[PDB]
Amino acid sequence: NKVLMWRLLKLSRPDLPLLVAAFFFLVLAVLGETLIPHYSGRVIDILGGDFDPHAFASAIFFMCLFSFGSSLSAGCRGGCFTYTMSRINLRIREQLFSSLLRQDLGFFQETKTGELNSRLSSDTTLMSNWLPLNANVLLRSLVKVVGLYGFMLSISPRLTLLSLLHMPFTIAAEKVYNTRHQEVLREIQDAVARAGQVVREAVGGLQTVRSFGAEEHEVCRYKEALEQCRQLYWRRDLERALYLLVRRVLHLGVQMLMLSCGLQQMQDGLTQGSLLSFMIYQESVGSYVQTLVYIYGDMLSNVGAAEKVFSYMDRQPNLPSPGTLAPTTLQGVVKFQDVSFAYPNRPDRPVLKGLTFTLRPGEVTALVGPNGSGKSTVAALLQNLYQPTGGQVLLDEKPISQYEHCYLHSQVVSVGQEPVLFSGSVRNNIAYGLQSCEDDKVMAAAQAAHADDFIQEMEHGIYTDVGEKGSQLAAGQKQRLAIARALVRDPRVLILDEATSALDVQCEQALQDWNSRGDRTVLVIAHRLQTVQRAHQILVLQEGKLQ
Amino acid sequence: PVRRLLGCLGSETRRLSLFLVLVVLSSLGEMAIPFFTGRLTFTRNLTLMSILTIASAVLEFVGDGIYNNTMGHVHSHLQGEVFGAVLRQETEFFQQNQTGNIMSRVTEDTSTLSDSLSENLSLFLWYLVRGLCLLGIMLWGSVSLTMVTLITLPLLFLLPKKVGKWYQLLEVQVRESLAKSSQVAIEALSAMPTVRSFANEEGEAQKFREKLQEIKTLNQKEAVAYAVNSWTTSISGMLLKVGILYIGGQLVSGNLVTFVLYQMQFTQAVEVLLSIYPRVQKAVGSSEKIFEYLDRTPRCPPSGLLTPLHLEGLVQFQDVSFAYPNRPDVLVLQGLTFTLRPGEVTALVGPNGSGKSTVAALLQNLYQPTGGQLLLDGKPLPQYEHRYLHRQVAAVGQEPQVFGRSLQENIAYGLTQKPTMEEITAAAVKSGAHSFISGLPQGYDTEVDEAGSQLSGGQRQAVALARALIRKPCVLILDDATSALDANSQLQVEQLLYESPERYSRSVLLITQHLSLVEQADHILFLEGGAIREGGTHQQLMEKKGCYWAMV
Amino acid sequence: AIRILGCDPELRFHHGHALNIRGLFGCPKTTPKGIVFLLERYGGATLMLYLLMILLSLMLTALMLYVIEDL
Ligand SMILES: Nc1ncnc2c1ncn2[C@@H]1O[C@H](COP(=O)(O)OP(=O)(O)OP(=O)(O)O)[C@@H](O)[C@H]1O
Ligand SMILES: Nc1ncnc2c1ncn2[C@@H]1O[C@H](COP(=O)(O)OP(=O)(O)O)[C@@H](O)[C@H]1O
Ligand SMILES: [Mg+2]
Ligand SMILES: [Mg+2]
Repeated sequence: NKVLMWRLLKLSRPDLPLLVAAFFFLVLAVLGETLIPHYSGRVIDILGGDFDPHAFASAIFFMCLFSFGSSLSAGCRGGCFTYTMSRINLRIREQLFSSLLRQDLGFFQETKTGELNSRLSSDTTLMSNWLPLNANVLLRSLVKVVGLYGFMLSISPRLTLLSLLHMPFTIAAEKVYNTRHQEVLREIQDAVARAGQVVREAVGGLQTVRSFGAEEHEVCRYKEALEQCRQLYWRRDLERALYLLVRRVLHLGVQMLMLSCGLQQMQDGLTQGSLLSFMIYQESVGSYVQTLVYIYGDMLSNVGAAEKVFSYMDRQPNLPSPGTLAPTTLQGVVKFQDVSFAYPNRPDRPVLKGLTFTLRPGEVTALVGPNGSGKSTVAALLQNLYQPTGGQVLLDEKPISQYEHCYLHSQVVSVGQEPVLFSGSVRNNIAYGLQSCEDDKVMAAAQAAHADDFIQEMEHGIYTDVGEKGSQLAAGQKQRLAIARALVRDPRVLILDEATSALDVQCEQALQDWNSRGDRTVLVIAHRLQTVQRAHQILVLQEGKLQ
Repeated sequence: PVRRLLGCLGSETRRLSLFLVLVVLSSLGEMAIPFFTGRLTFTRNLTLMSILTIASAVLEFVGDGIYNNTMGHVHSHLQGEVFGAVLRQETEFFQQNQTGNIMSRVTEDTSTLSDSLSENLSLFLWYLVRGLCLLGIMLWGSVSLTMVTLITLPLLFLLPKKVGKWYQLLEVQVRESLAKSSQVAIEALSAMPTVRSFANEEGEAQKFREKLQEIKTLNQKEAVAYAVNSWTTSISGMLLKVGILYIGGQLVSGNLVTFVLYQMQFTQAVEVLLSIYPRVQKAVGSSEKIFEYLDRTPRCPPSGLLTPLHLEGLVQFQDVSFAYPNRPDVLVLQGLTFTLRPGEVTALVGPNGSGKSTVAALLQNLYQPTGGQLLLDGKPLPQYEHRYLHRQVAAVGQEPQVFGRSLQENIAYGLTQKPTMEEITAAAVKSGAHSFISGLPQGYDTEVDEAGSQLSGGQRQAVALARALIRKPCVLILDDATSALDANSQLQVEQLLYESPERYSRSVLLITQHLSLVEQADHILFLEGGAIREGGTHQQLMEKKGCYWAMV
Repeated sequence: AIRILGCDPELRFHHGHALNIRGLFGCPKTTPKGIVFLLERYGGATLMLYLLMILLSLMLTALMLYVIEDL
């Protein structure tokens, strides 16, 4: 549609200097090609007629240099068209990914990661790869249409039937093909993205797949998805071939129609010398108009096939306006005021029915409850990951959402129930998200989390590569690096969402001194009361209510 | 290298041969108009040119339909076999290659190769037949000058042959740079709650941009390469035409005009053909990795052919030692020797990082021991059939993965035939998951999200336990499963471990770094530093050393 | 002469499929009457002017390739 095409022009705005340069070289290339056939024809006349070595040598000389200029000009416009294709592609890819990170956490429950990656990797090429092909044909045909019409204007009376016959036929019938060609392109992109998720699941969780011997089942599932894509390719190609067949029949019909009308005006007085030469000009300009219309329609269909990419890029996240507070000192007093919450992707099931607890610096507060009670959902609200549907959450008597995004997550940190690491060095996992951090601070955090014992034994020590999602570490070793990642930030408020569960008996007793400094605010989440004996305040949660 | 590409297309030569006869017939009808028609004075020209135009349009319509249909089969076949070859590789293959890197190769590299093959093959055949027709006309004009043209023609191959190697290595770097960027994107998108929590959104975006910059550097060289290639083919073609004209002029044989008028056309076909070779080399570089997967021999031993009708759960380790291939010089396990017997529960206890989960990996035949041997019912694990072995041996991982489908499909995952709901319900009841699954609004039909993000922390182990029980397994492995379970589920677990009559059909390996459930085990093994330091019953271990240093 | 290729062979193909350019009657004459006269009288000067425009276009594009990187 025109809206998406206009949006791309706004995105293609920085690249205009490359486009105008391409147009100038295109004109210069076609400017030469109308001069070479004169000299080549002159060579034929000299060779077959009265031969003359000097005229022959002069004729082939001018033929070479005009051909050299056109070849030189044509080479560099192909080059700049190809380059400006990649600039559009990379800018499109960078802007799309940067927009996804800004979305709310409810967005990533509605979508699959393998579909987003496939859409980012595939739909972006479909939206840019048409540039070096469509633009060259569209501009070259447009120039030649004007040039050929100039010759026919010397036979003006027959020209006024040129613009009346073929023009209304193609413009009206094109909308039927354009509407349906765009539809199948969208189906193809969705089907290939749907097939991409199969590879994402099979490869991402292979050790579970191989544990049950289900590799051949996954291959059968993928081949079923490929078959659904094959039938969509056939429909796209079969209908285009049929559409191409109709036009040339239609082109031939207009041809006979004019030749008959060409001979009808013959009786009214324009000689056959004009008509014989005119019909060649009539033939070519009719073909170029058909090509000009076809390329323009194809250009719009390709842009419209990637409609979902535009919808992702301009999607405003369902988040409150960014905060600005960033005090130089923070006491760390957190309190709930009748907080009620329901997940945005599934309302009508309230997870929290109302909470009114408060946290104080230097006092360890314990939260206990069975599975599904809502303990981790409370921790998410502490970190401003989700907004409560009722009540409010305050930090130092100010709303949690009013604090700056970068500032807040440096004062309030947490350790997840099942920690996730990233591919990289141990010193990168630790001090994750910090713009600058010295190695003495990192080692201090490792010692505080009792991680220095096993980090020393690694192949490169603190610089050893952690596998994908932490797959190259033990479960307890993963848990310790997650604790160090929080301690390295010197937090004011610390949340422990069952972090001690995966650690052995010795470490679960060693890491009981969270409040030794006396300035931090500590919240510990546990499943059973046999873990929080020295907690200063104990909260019991069941069915979303505190007892 | 080129033969490796066209080798796949050779499986369907019959369809292409039918395409070849149609295009040459369509070409003959198209060239018939200039040869036979005068467009002067008349009806004779009009009718035959109208009929031949329709015949050309119909013939090329059928030819294109066969071509597009055949290309679709080749694309789907190639993409299916690449994915099938990936899953045959060893477990170490998926640590050397990230999940975002592999998926880019299967999804995009394969589709680029077939897309490249689709456009060039039809264009190559079309110009080949017209070039031959143009050559035949030139033979009529002059036998001597055609031989001169043909003799000097191989000299034009030299320069595109040099550019071709530039395209290969240039395309390989572009493909692997896109794979690196894909890994960065999918790793961040799969962990957004952690990225959001640590405010690293702009840190991920910057890490993504460093990969696009590498692509941008290569794309600049691609644009220059195109212009160089476009300059050389056009300029070289001009010299071939001009050189013959100089010879023709030096030979004045007054009929040279009919040879020249078509020589100027033959060079235009050669100019197009010389542009095909650089993109053929590009396709070779654009598919190095996918063809590397297709012919790489996996590190695993082949699956054996043993499927006993009835099997006993007698599992015995014999001097087993193991070291991960990432650090083959550091042994993770040292001289393990213990036996599992039907009807008995063995508890494996040790500190974090002692190697307990590594023991479970060996038993599931994910890795091969570097020393000793491991036997199931007196036979090595590789001797059993792959699907048969993973029905007798089932396990619950330390953090079980849950696929994005319905709960009934997750419980019955990997089974050869779909069980009835009566079997699934029984398995869910036995694992305790029925207490909460029945409370869901859609019950067993509820779709779960990626990696089981919808389920609570402790409920995921209950669903994974049901998945293992439904196999009617002979060996059951419980890796840290019982920690997060409810009181109701814990009663069910200790009921199935120590009370249920179906115990005698099973041998159980219980792994937990806590004393929560190991008191009732028939045997306890203490693992530290990759070796078993102490072994015996609960009372025997108490008398061995005072307070055991692990419970007081 | 017989035109075995198309009248505009560069536009004969789009992707892997043919286009509607063929010599249904013949190849149009694209040499205007003014130009052919100009190509023999004062013809030698037009070649120099044509080449100079190419050289100026090359020099201008290279500068834009420099500016657009710094911008
Ligand atoms: N893919 C791997 N490559 C190399 N070494 C590994 C890999 N996975 C684990 N290790 C190492 O092997 C050793 C044993 O780890 P393992 O996961 O078996 O311990 P564990 O006893 O199960 O631990 P936990 O009780 O904490 O779950 C550790 O030193 C660990 O770092
Ligand atoms: N991302 C989500 N989207 C929708 N519902 C969720 C999501 N995460 C959890 N829930 C539901 O909300 C409830 C919150 O429970 P949870 O806080 O996970 O308990 P615990 O932390 O004690 O295991 C769960 O019952 C779960 O079904
Ligand atoms: Mg473990
Ligand atoms: Mg929880």
